[PDB]
Amino acid sequence: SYELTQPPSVSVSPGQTASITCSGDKLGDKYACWYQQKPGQSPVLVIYQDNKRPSGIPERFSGSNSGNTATLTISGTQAMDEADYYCQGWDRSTGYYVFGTGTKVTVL
Amino acid sequence: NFNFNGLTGTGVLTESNKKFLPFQQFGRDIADTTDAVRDPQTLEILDIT
Amino acid sequence: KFNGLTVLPPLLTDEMIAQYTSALLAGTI
Amino acid sequence: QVQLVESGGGVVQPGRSLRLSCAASGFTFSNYGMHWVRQAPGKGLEWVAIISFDGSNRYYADSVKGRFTISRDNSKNTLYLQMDSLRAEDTAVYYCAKDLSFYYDISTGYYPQSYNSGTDVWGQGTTVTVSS
Ligand SMILES: *[C@@H]1O[C@H](CO)[C@@H](O)[C@H](O)[C@H]1NC(C)=O
Repeated sequence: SYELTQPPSVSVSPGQTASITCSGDKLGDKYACWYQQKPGQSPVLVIYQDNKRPSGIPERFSGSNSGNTATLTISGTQAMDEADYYCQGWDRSTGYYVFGTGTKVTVL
Repeated sequence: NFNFNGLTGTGVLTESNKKFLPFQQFGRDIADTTDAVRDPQTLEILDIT
Repeated sequence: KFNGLTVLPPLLTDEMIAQYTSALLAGTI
Repeated sequence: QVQLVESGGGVVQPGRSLRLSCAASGFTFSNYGMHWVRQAPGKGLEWVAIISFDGSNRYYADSVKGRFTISRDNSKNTLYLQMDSLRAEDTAVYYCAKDLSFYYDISTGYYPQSYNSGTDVWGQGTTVTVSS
């Protein structure tokens, strides 16, 4: 069986660094991706290939992956960050594309 | 009688279980007779009988 | 099959030929 | 414009069937694989199924494997998901998502054999609810 675990929520102030983590036994052997889902709206891709950034996304978004943990990181929180972030382990050969439990970043 | 990208012939088409690789456009039998074809529109593989 | 060739079936099926040999065996024995 | 629009939502009794349709425009639909992703109320996203660019290869999640059946028509630029034996837990908003990386270029034959992981474009999503 497989499933990704993420913290329920993370609290951060504007300007402060926000560390958003996703963990799994085989997560680092696979390319992991992140999606930003505003309340009520569809997800928007933010990080893919564990460090890459889609065109048009602010450079202040960043991510990393290693071992059993994948981590999306925000250099500085801003008012647009109030949303839900979901991790996805990706592997075309195995047909493995499951999502994580998600985590609510809270701009206090 | 059909015409796929100019490959003209006669037969009865059928859903094919052959797993064409993406670059492969049509199939051939043990005797080099065309026995499958990729439909250029929907890209599904059709067995030619 | 595309090329206009057909393989016709034998008149005596393998079950009928096996009956003949068993008849020859039973008679001989 | 690269956009995906879903259609075919509604209310379904348990044990019935429903087929969603996702239309695609602004890009070569036949080049890219396609996903189905559902989000139940107050719950995280769950991947439903994937289909290759030509429909030869399909994979389903364990929750819907055997029941659902993903399919596509590359000539009409549309994606389908046949749901059968709908359960209470199937209540969710279903999105169709495009891959960031295309599997094969019909126009030029370009076959990279090495692809990115992201799914850049998502559809609006159509709600499906199971109840009586
Ligand atoms: C071919 O492409 C045109 C323009 O995108 C579209 O209007 C037409 O429906 C397509 N036909 C088929 C069947 O692929």
